[PDB]
Amino acid sequence: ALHFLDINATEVKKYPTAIQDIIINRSFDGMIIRGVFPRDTMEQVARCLEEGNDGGMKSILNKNEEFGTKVAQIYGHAIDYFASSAIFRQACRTMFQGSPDFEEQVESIFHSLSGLPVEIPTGPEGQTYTPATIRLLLEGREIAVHVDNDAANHLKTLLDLSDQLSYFIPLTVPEAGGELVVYSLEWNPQEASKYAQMQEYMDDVEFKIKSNQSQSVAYAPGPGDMLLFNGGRYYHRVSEVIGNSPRRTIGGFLAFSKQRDKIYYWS
Ligand SMILES: [C-]#[N+][C@@H]1[C@@H]2c3c([nH]c4ccccc34)C(C)(C)[C@H]2CC[C@@]1(C)CC
Ligand SMILES: O=C(O)CCC(=O)C(=O)O
Ligand SMILES: [Fe+2]
Repeated sequence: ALHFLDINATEVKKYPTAIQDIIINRSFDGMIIRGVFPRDTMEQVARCLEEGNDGGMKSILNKNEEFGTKVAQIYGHAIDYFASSAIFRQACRTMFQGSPDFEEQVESIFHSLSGLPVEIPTGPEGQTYTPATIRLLLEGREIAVHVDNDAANHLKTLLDLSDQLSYFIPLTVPEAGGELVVYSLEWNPQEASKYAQMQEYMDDVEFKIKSNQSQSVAYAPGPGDMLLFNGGRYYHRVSEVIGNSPRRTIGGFLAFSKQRDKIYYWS
């Protein structure tokens, strides 16, 4: 049983315990927030990436050449890391041009849905984590089915009570495909231990998926819509992009602090 909400960005203050409801109470599993950013800004940022005037973001683009087809090209280092984080935050700041700003708008959303302070995690001696990364899926590319379970790690000491949500906003969407499919099949450490390697386990997960033994919801958010769901708990994939226009998303993760007195968001 998978249950999602679908609200407008203006409605977020009708749901001040949504992040609690998903993570702690587990009363529902995700939501779509329509028009978090404007179409103007999303297209503006996409142009900056396409044209090359991207505040030095191309410098931190990982093409992931040797893991072909079922992975994405990614701007920034996903969890040297601390360097790219600084370049990203600066670059991202440049393109959005505070109209509105990425970090300020996003933190406003997570705050409206929790009533808790929202901060980007910090390193041992003050190094910022990257709040997000930009994922680039070209024609013919997808993201293979996976779960976002648990540096290893400074973060752990700030967090962990005890599910992590995933979030993202499309900058650009493809013609067809590029759909988030979320399955009811969950991460289970007891199921995984049954196999000698993760290769064998993921083959059975794939089997269980293709045998249609699980429920699956599919979402294709439009530019500026945020998808916020329980990626650490449920297996999910982004379907194969169709047509020339790439899928570009800017996304990350979030979780409650150790004391549940904060919300941290990063990528
Ligand atoms: C795409 N992508 C990221 C993850 C990723 C995977 N495999 C990789 C190999 C080399 C570099 C990154 C990945 C998986 C399939 C776990 C991808 C999940 C989604 C990611 C954006 C997570 C940071
Ligand atoms: O499409 C994206 O940006 C990432 C999708 C995903 O797997 C996630 O948000 O956890
Ligand atoms: Fe994911």
